[PDB]
Amino acid sequence: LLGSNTEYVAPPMWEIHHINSHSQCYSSYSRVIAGTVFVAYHRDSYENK
Amino acid sequence: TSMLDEGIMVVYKRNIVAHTFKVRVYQKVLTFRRSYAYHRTTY
Ligand SMILES: *[C@@H]1O[C@H](CO)[C@@H](O)[C@H](O)[C@H]1NC(C)=O
Repeated sequence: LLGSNTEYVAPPMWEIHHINSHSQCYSSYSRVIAGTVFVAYHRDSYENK
Repeated sequence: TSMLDEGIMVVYKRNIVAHTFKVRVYQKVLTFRRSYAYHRTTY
């Protein structure tokens, strides 16, 4: 067993609009920092369901 | 059978307003983000 970072993040506004008009979120966070965009997925290698 | 000092008065409270003073706090903030790299999608 090793570490466990956990960070709390605001969704993007397009997603806010999705959330509260469909009762569902996308299984991916994406934020750009410096140059490139970074991205996380729910279970590994998942799609954007 | 038939049959009172006067003066000037100043009243004082106990005073409760706690004493303020500013304090300088020196500290450093190290932050470690970590990422993966495949094709053009950085994880
Ligand atoms: C997931 O889908 C939304 C809309 O379908 C899109 O805006 C978002 O960029 C996608 N995220 C990915 C592909 O990582």
